[PDB]
Amino acid sequence: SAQVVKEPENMPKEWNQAYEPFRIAGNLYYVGTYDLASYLIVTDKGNILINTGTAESFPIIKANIQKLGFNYKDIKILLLTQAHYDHTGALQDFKTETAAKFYVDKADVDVLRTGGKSDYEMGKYGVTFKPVTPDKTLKDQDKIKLGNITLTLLHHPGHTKGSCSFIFETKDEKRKYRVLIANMPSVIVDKKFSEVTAYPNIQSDYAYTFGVMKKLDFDIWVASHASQFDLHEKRKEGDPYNPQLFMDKQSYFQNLNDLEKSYLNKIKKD
Ligand SMILES: [Cl-]
Ligand SMILES: [Cl-]
Ligand SMILES: [Cl-]
Ligand SMILES: [Cl-]
Ligand SMILES: [Cl-]
Ligand SMILES: [Cl-]
Ligand SMILES: [Zn+2]
Ligand SMILES: [Zn+2]
Repeated sequence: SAQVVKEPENMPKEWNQAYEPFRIAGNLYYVGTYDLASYLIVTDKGNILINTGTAESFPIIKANIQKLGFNYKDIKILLLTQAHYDHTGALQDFKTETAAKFYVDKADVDVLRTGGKSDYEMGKYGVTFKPVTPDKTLKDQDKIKLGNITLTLLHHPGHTKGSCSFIFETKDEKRKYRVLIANMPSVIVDKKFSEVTAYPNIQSDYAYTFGVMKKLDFDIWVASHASQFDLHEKRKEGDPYNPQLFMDKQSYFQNLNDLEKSYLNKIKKD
């Protein structure tokens, strides 16, 4: 007896498509699929994994972790940028196989415990991912620590009630890098924000998100989807360690402003 999990029919090819893992900057590695970004932070006292792709991304991420010479059984903490099946699908698979602790934005708790049923938009699909129970809940500016690595949760709602970004420093032999793992504030609802009675604070949430995201200071930026930070335009698989590819700060602000431009254009319809 188990509530049936079913991902939407007709998912994009690039989501389950394999991508060769690489070193982003310092102790940050990309272990995701072609489009579904999954981040690995390697520490002295264990590993952190941010985002997991769909259900079928589980063997891929596990294989990518091994390819870089790391052990997925050493993942001590699991983190999320948004509570959608395309970033949560392998979360339960990881939690059971590794006995890692799962920390999430307080606002996304119900979506995770119900495997998508409570999502203001994704709920229409029922259970899109294996439900998971967080070991801890996080609020804006909360610190996650493992070894010398310290991550700060930045509450960036709208895309999901508890979508968030992470900001941390990492270092290589050369320098230190203030890394931002962004959850770009896009709009998934086709109807007026006033109609979205499931998410009462949707409009105000995005409005805050645009404000706070324009005032961030970082050296390197990446996002939930590869296409958002133009990964495949910047590099081809096999390309050597090059953090400067992800130092295109002006592109983060241009994409952010394009998202605010369409956000405001949506709200004028009232
Ligand atoms: Cl069922
Ligand atoms: Cl129910
Ligand atoms: Cl809609
Ligand atoms: Cl409302
Ligand atoms: Cl707020
Ligand atoms: Cl791209
Ligand atoms: Zn999403
Ligand atoms: Zn997504």
